[PDB]
Amino acid sequence: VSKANVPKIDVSPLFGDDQAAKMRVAQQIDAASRDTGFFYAVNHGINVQRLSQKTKEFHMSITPEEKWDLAIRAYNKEHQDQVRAGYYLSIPGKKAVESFCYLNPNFTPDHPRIQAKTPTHEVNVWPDETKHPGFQDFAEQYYWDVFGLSSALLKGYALALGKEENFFARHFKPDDTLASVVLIRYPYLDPYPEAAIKTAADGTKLSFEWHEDVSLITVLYQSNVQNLQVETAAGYQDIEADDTGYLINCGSYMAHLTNNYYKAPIHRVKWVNAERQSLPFFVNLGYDSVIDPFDPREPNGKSDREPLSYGDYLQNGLVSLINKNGQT
Ligand SMILES: CC(C)[C@@H](NC(=O)[C@H](CS)NC(=O)CCC[C@H](N)C(=O)O)C(=O)O
Repeated sequence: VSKANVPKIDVSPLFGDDQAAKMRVAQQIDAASRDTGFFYAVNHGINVQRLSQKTKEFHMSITPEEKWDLAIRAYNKEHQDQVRAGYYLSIPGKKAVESFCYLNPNFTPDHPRIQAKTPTHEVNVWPDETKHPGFQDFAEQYYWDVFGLSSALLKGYALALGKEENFFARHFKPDDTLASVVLIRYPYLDPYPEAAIKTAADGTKLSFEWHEDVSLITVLYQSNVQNLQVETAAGYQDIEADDTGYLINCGSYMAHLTNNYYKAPIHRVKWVNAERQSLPFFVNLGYDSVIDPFDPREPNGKSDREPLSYGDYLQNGLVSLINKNGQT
């Protein structure tokens, strides 16, 4: 099995005012986006050591009682309004992975989208402060940190495509973004449940099958355990781990709006029996956000693709991924 070319891109110029330097960053984003579709963002400014430490303390201290109280409706029939946000339970002997998902901290009972009961919008559920002191404050602060990184990356993608730097970012707003953080625990287990291992067509043991991401872009932290593979025409290639950087790739909404000029890379998660963390931030826009598709390969940029509302995209995409690859 070969190794994918995943460049490390210093994204620090995207936080600054040196326009030529931002253009050199954009060129590197463009080149990675048209090759394997992945790159590591380095010099990103986020304290990933603290992220990893506070996530670990959470995963290792939460109890079965608390997991039921936080569970999404797939695991608790009482929580009919928790489709996205809350706890995704493991099943001993059957399902190894478990995770906690939270959304925009600004979705409160008073928020107009929550009052209108708009699909894909939910109010976050949190554990008890006295049992997990500081966890919610940390988690909400992390949301806005990674929001800020993601904003800057979106300026890079816009410049890469020949657009003004706010082309995407203007639709990525603290008041209405559907972006989510997921804090995923992949446990070490001995014996490891066979039901939690999937076998690929090519014989590879997997934790999660091939997919395109449901996102504009995906901004991922992982601990230093190799697990991801990306599909190329010549087969799947291993993505090397780097627990100092954020791994970035496009989701299928970027592919839609660029007429597949920036493909959403197909990737999958290999089975590794190792205790690790996978902490994606899915960059979603607002429910009513629509970006007119264009084709950068054409002088005039004309595209025949229909504009697609981000809310409709996301609603269908999340369900399709569950149907295709299973409830996580
Ligand atoms: C590879 C990582 C991104 C991670 N995979 C994942 O998180 C997988 C594939 S991209 N993603 C999902 O299941 C979508 C979760 C969406 C979330 N519930 C929400 O409501 O917004 C993993 O480690 O399995």
